[PDB]
Amino acid sequence: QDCPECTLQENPFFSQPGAPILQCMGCCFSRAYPTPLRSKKTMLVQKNVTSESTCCVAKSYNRVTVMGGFKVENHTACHCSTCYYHKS
Amino acid sequence: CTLSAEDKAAVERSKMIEKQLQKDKQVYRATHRLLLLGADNSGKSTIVKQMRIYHVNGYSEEECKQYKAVVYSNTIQSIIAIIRAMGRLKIDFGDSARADDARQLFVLAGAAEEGFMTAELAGVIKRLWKDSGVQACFNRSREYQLNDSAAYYLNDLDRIAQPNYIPTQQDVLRTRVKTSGIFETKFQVDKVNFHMFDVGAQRDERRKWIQCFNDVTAIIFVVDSSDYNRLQEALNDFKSIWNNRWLRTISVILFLNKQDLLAEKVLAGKSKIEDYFPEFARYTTPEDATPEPGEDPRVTRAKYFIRDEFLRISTASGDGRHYCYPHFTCSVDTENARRIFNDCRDIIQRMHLRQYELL
Amino acid sequence: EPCNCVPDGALRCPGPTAGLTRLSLAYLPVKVIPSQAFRGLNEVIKIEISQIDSLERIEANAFDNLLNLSEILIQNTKNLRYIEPGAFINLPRLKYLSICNTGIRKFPDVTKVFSSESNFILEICDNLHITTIPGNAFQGMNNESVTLKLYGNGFEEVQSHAFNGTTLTSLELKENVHLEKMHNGAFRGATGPKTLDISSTKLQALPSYGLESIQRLIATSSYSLKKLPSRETFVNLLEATLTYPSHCCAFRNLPDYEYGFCLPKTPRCAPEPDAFNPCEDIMGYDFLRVLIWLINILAIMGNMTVLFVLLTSRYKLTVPRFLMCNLSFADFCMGLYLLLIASVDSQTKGQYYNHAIDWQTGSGCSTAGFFTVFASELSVYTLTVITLERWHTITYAIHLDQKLRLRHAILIMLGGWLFSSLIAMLPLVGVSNYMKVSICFPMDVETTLSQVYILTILILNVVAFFIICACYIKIYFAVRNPELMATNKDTKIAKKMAILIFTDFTCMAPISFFAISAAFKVPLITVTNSKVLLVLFYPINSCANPFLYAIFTKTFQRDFFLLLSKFGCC
Amino acid sequence: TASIAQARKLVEQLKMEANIDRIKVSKAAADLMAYCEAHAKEDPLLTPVPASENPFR
Amino acid sequence: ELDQLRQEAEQLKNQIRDARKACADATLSQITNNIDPVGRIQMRTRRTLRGHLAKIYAMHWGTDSRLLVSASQDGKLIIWDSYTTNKVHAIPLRSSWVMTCAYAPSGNYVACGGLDNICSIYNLKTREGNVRVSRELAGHTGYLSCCRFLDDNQIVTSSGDTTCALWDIETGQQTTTFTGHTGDVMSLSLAPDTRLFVSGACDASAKLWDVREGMCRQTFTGHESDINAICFFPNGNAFATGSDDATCRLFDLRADQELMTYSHDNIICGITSVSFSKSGRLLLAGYDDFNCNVWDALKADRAGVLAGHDNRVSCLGVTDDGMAVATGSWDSFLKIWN
Amino acid sequence: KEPLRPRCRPINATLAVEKEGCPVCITVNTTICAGYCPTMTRVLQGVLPALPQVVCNYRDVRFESIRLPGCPRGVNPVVSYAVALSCQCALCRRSTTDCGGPKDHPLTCD
Repeated sequence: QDCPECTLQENPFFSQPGAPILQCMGCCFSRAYPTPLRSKKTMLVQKNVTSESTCCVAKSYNRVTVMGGFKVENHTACHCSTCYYHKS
Repeated sequence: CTLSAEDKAAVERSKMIEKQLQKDKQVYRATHRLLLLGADNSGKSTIVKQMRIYHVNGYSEEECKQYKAVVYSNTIQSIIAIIRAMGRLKIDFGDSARADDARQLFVLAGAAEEGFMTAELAGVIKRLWKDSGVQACFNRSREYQLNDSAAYYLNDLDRIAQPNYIPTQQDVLRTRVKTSGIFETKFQVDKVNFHMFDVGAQRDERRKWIQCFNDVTAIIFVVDSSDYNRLQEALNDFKSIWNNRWLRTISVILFLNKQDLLAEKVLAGKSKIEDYFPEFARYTTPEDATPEPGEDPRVTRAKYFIRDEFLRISTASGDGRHYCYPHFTCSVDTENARRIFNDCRDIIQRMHLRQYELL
Repeated sequence: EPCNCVPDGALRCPGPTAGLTRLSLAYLPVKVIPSQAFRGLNEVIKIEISQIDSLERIEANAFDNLLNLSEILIQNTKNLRYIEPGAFINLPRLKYLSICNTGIRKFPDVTKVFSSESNFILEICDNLHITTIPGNAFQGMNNESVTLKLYGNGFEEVQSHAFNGTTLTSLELKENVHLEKMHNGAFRGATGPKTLDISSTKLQALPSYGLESIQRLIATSSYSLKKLPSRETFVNLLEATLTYPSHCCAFRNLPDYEYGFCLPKTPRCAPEPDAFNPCEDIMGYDFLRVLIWLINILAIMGNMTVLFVLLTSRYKLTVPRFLMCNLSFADFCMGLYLLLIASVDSQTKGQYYNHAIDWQTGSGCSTAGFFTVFASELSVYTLTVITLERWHTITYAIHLDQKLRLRHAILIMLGGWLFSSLIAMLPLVGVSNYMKVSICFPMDVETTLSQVYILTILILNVVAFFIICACYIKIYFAVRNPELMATNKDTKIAKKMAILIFTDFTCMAPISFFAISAAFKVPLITVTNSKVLLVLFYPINSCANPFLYAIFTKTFQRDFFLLLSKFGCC
Repeated sequence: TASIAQARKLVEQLKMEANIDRIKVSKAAADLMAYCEAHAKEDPLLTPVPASENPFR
Repeated sequence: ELDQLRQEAEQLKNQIRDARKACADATLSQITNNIDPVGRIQMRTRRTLRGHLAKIYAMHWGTDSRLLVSASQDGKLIIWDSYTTNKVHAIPLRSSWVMTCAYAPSGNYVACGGLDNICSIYNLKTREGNVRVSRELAGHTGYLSCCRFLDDNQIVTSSGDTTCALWDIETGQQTTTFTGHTGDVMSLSLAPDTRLFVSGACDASAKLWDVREGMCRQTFTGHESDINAICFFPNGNAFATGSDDATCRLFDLRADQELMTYSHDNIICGITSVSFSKSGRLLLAGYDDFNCNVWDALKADRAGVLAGHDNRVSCLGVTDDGMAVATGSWDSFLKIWN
Repeated sequence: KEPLRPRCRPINATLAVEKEGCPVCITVNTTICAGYCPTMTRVLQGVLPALPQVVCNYRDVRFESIRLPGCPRGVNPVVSYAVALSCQCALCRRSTTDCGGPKDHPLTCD
């Protein structure tokens, strides 16, 4: 598709003039497959589906100042390693 | 429950009596009690005669049994009276044969029956009556206490001795025709039991016997409209009965008998009502009058004036509690039964509505 | 089976002494993890323990001085029935710590982490074997703000001072089936949480304290949450979701990414209350609080007086007397139901929303609805049978043989009583639930059977009224005569009949029309509007029939006078 | 006539009734008082009796 | 001219009144003031038979104080037993209306009559068991008023045509006639001595008649209204009669004058029944209202108030031995008091 | 779809189906929902709630069974597999599966 890859991008609304805010986003691919016999026996609870999730997250962030006194962090690098808020 | 043998028999007898009286009550509640009042010249005899042709089925099983018992008792009494007269006369006229005397003595001893007369007694009485001496003694002792129908009973003793005898209504009335004071009669209208109480042949003291008649559904009052002079007595009697304390709660029905006689009398032009009732001249025909075609205006005016006076005297007090239902009476038509049935239905409906708070 | 994992994974050991950027234990046949076996490695950035069925226990101080490590993930613990406390310690750069699918029956200590990260996220799930959360378990875990997501936690209860000396951002406790009960002192020393998720928690009630700082709350599918805290308590509340539609109306009143500092002017709640259950008390008007009480008092007093007069009569019983006694009993039942409804409203005066669920779900509402149906049906049947027997005894007055007796009327009365009982008990069976409307009325018309039943009841009532009117007209025609007619008596009878018919016409016609309109799914008036009719038009019979029937009766007056004389008040 | 006969009968009845004797009221009073006193003890209505001895329990 | 006869009658009446006044000194109330009046008497119902169907017109007690006879205007004559409150037999009658009842000393014969002039006699010891008319005593020109079995052979009855006659069962004829009276006769009473009996006339004049004398003996006009009931003192030396004016009076065969007046300002309804106690110390009478009262002859003061009947008391009777007293009302319920 | 960065759609992948009581492992063709869906991270923290990230998964699945050849006795020789005809990216329920960190485990029988 046309979704941007895992790289830093300017803040759509938090990019103050003279200092664009860097945000981390991407289109990292993910793969899933049915749980095999070994996978099924490795889970205490009954699970009939296994999925692997990979998300583009910022490797590191710096301290930045936003308008109105709100404290925000500016991303410095982007990579696809794992996910934090994927679970719901 | 537990009870003794004598106690059980007594309880069984009491239960049987209770069942019998309940059965009697079932019929009693269905019968409407009505009382008839009228003067000697009021024509009440003609009024009862008209309805007599439509008696209640002629006779009933209980009524038939009662009539048979009464006839047997009357025959026994007549035989006893004849025997007493023969034995107490100047000459001891005995029976033609000793067998007849023995039969008469046995019948006198057997007169203590509970209402049923054996055929042997009837045959003995008939045989004795055939004797010339017995007939002569009876004729010579006609002034004794023997029943007036003794000759009829002796002549009809042959039919009475037969089983399941059915005496005629006239014969039953004659047997019960005495100084009783009550002339009971039965008639059915719309399959409804109706009683009528003809009261008379006694002292004219209504303050002594009207007391018990407070349960009568309605009281029929009949007066002859032909007699102008008798009105004052009729008016006084009506006022007295209307104000009666015991009868101040029962409605009345008025019949104006002798309509044809009144029409004939007023046709002569004498107009004697004016002298008796001076207010008749100032009276006027009500706007609601519906005289029949061909009727003379004077007769209709007099009848309506009489009806208005009767209504006015009745409306003196207690109008709501009980009403008045006057009707033109003529003993030439059978419509009187329908009129009285309609009046009874109306008064029953009014009484029912009184306790339902609709009036 | 054979595996290509970098660690040796032999001799029942994990082989942690292996250089790898991201440690993994997928399909690793390791059952015992040596204590402090992760030392000597610094190239590892993240540690993942998944797809390890052979794992049974973890040694204490497993991850110590793991400065390089920042995220730890534990999942698929088939036999992890025990975890040594203090496994995680000395993790200044710790960011996320997730433990899922663990059968450990002991809560793993996390206060020794001493993480210095700006935002620390801890996730616990599938903790079926977990008994309860130890007290002060999260105290000192992170100096900065720490977010805890205990989704699907099996803890039975929360110890006092569970979160103290820490700034909690969010507290997710969804799918907490065993967390139905919790102490109110859990947040005695926690500045928050800002957002809470108690969906499917089945919590009996929320803590009194600590809700002031809560901004958002999630209580989806919270059937056990039949009560809510004080409205003024949620001063900072801005948006929340409540399972019960009625509870959402509590926040209606007052005491996206571009929004920024801007916040909604009024709280937002969903789902909105249903139309059949308007956000109001039993009485929607101030004056109804007194009019209803006065009407109920008058009706109950009249019914009691009539019952006392009739039951103490020493005269022979009559069919009209028995019918009047039954009507008085029906009026007494209706008055008792109205009094119970008024008492319930008074008890929950000013807090209708809080107790709406309990009142509408308890046996009280069902009993009130049953009484309301039964009394009305019995009164209607008594009135129509009275009219029918009056017509029969007036039309055939002369035929005394064909007259009703007590023994014959008892059978008809018993049949009518059984029919009314079945009619009232059918909705309790499930034909039409009485919980649809807060006034305990069978308003469940969605089902075709219920709508058909309501239409049949309305048609039966209309037919009974029409039959009564026809009988009265026939009585009037029969009584009237062409010649032997009295103007005064006829006028009095006509006026009595007119008042008798109208006293029920202008009590049944509006209610019947409203019921017919509601049956066809075309509500002409709202529930609040219908409340006025139900409180003003319904009790007309209970307040008019006794006075108009027994009070204005010669026999009743005589009985009352005799009773007064016997009591000494001659 | 009938009136004359009725008057004669009434006069005869009055004359017959006027020939009756009279007794002192005091003697009758004493006799009645003595009879009442003698028969007072045999009056269940005047003197209450126990329900055991009463045959109408 | 009847002027001489009227003057002679007036002179005789004046002489009789003067003699009565001279022979009378004071009322018994002053003499009875030395005796303490009887206290309140409490009466509780013991038996109540609802088997009676129609209104009760008359009732008579039994000589043995075991069986009581009741009659109804509907036409059913049924006898009850006080001990068991159970009917023994039912006697249908050809005339529905009844106004009198009787019970022979031996209890073998029972007679009743009403508005119809034909009187009937019934036996309780019939050979076939079923009761039937033994004979007929018709011929009266007036309605039957009251009856009383003086003995098992002779019966004295009252007729509505101001005439009283004595009939014999064996002969069935008026052996003695008492037509020499003015006004109708309502009730009859038999004193302890059967030789003399007192008849209560419809007017205010009370006449005493003898079985053999055939003529009146004493005439008392103390009443102010019609007399409907009369009772005789057990000793036979006095009798009491009720009046429609509620002014009950007591008459003595020796004093031949009124003795006491039992009336109250609040009592408007008259007296329809009268009965004395075994010793006569207490008198029981029924008024036109639905409440019965007990009067003290010696004290002339109220003893108690009884309101066990919802209608007028048709008649009242007292047993010879005073075992119990029963009052019959116009309703279909009979109340027994003890 | 485009050969690069394919969306979350079913693919003709191979999955191994086996049971604990049946040591024999059988691999058959099955539909596996794989691909990429848009994702983003909140630009601000401490003010607004974190935005959940959609993960490719299967929405509708069909149950298929195959014969078990000579599996050990004492257990039911029935194997059930899920085949998805449509795939979409959405949040994964906690009890629905064990979605989490990637594993890259082989899809065959070891």
